[PDB]
Amino acid sequence: PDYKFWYTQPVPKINDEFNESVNEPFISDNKVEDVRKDEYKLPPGYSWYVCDVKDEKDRSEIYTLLTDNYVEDDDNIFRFNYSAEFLLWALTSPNYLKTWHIGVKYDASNKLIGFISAIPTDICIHKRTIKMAEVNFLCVHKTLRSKRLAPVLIKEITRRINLENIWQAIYTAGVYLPKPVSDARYYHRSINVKKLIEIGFSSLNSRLTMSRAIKLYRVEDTLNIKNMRLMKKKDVEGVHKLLGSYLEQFNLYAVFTKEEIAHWFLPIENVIYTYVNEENGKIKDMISFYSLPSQILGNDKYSTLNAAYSFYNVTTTATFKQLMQDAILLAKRNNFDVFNALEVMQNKSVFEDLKFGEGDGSLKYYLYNWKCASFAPAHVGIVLL
Ligand SMILES: C#CCCCCCCCCCCCC(=O)SCCNC(=O)CCNC(=O)[C@H](O)C(C)(C)COP(=O)(O)OP(=O)(O)OC[C@H]1O[C@@H](n2cnc3c(N)ncnc32)[C@H](O)[C@@H]1OP(=O)(O)O
Ligand SMILES: Cc1nn(C)c(C)c1CCOc1cc(F)ccc1-c1ccc2c(c1)c(CN(C)C)nn2C
Ligand SMILES: [Cl-]
Repeated sequence: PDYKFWYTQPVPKINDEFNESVNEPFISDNKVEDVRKDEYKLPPGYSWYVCDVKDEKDRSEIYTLLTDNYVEDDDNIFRFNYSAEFLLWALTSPNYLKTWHIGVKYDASNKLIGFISAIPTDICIHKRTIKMAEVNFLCVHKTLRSKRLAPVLIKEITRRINLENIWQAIYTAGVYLPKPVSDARYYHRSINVKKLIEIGFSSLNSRLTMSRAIKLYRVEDTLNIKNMRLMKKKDVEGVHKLLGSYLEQFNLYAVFTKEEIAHWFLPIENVIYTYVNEENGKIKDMISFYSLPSQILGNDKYSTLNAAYSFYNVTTTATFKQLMQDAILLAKRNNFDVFNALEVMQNKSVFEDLKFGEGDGSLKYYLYNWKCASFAPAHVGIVLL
């Protein structure tokens, strides 16, 4: 690969290798005064659009763009189908900027053909806490691919982030770009065995017959942590302490405020599920997972694979295996077909015993305008939606 765009940017070259004595920007002493005040030029016939995600119709336009044009797996079997309510949650976190929700319209039809977004948060990288933008939902319509629109969207959002005196960003992608700070494979725990076989997600063999696969993945409908219950507003302070204390061990994590804990964890049906174990007025264990369906392309029977994605999980009164067993059970009780997790935090340590299967790819973690040492994904303590 030539990386003709990415090598113009303050990111490491593909062979760059920094040791742990280095943890700092590529470019420092930046000045808001010097940031370009003009919008980046689009090709003739296209215009920038300020998306108001709190407006149902603008939000539905983003939803349609992503439903038809967003991420597919490597074999083009599935396409993510984030719900409109999910997009509202993901994009309106504390202190979010409407002007960081950037659309591109094709003038002649007035239809949205491109999108990119960022939200602000404090990111701790190798013990240094930096205000960053978290970039997500970059999407160009399938009919306009490989026309160099993506670098325009990236340059325009960079400009708008810089106008807020923010000079670093965090982002994830499946493609390999210069240059990952970490790389985490994803794994899958079957819940609805027959459906997964019928859609070609899982496989059988002469030893693993259908009935044997169903028995293998069967789960007992009893929690190891008996009092695990849906999180409520009263639990925000305790989750903030429990999760915040846990995350400090990692090389990369968000430093959540109490307002951010309330936003990212208080349950929303079909969006975000958080369960807590309260003992003596203290939150001692937590489970959380978000809902991200994938459209099953071409399937006449099933429109979607209903998947729960592991978010943040902490235990102090059980083993991590027992906690994640309860997470799988809670996903099953909420009608999910599969439970998906990355090999971040303590997750990989339970994948064999809890009967996860390895997926077919990995999610790379990246920083913009930051040079530092890379690390194994068990040292990652952040999950991007
Ligand atoms: C401070 C502040 C800084 C703020 C900015 C920080 C950097 C942020 C980078 C963006 C991060 C995005 C995180 C995501 O949200 S993840 C999900 C990605 N969503 C999809 O997977 C949906 C399906 N897919 C698509 O919609 C399109 O394929 C895309 C992804 C829009 C790409 O458009 P297409 O038409 O292919 O490509 P064109 O417009 O010719 O642009 C080619 C250049 O672009 C680079 N690129 C491609 N995919 C990228 C990607 N996902 N993230 C970043 N860069 C990407 C690529 O390498 C190349 O540049 P070079 O020539 O190699 O230097
Ligand atoms: C099922 C299924 N459906 N689809 C459509 C796929 C790709 C799968 C495979 C299963 O992927 C995963 C499983 C996990 F446990 C955790 C993460 C992913 C994942 C993979 C690639 C990803 C994304 C998320 C995102 C979205 N955020 C993070 C930017 N972008 N990219 C390019
Ligand atoms: Cl129970």
